[PDB]
Amino acid sequence: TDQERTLLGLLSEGLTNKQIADRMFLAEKTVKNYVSRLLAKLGMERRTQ
Amino acid sequence: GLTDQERTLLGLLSEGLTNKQIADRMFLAEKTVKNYVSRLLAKLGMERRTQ
Repeated sequence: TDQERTLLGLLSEGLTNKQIADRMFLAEKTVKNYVSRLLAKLGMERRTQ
Repeated sequence: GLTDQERTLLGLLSEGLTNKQIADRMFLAEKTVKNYVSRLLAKLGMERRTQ
């Protein structure tokens, strides 16, 4: 998902949630929720063929 | 930010490759990959607290 890929790019640069919120004009709590969902997704892999 | 090797691994995760597929591409044991992925996700899960 490109919005998650965008977020992942900023995380990889080492930006804090506040810096990301500033860049995206989002509340910091929104960024925290998005980061939490993204990391959960990265922590899973396909089980099936 | 992340190092080059970490960035490469993050790329493969972003593509949706399994740990086994990543291990095969990197000539590593699957368990080694699992540990690298765990360390990487832990790092992404933290942020600087200071100036």
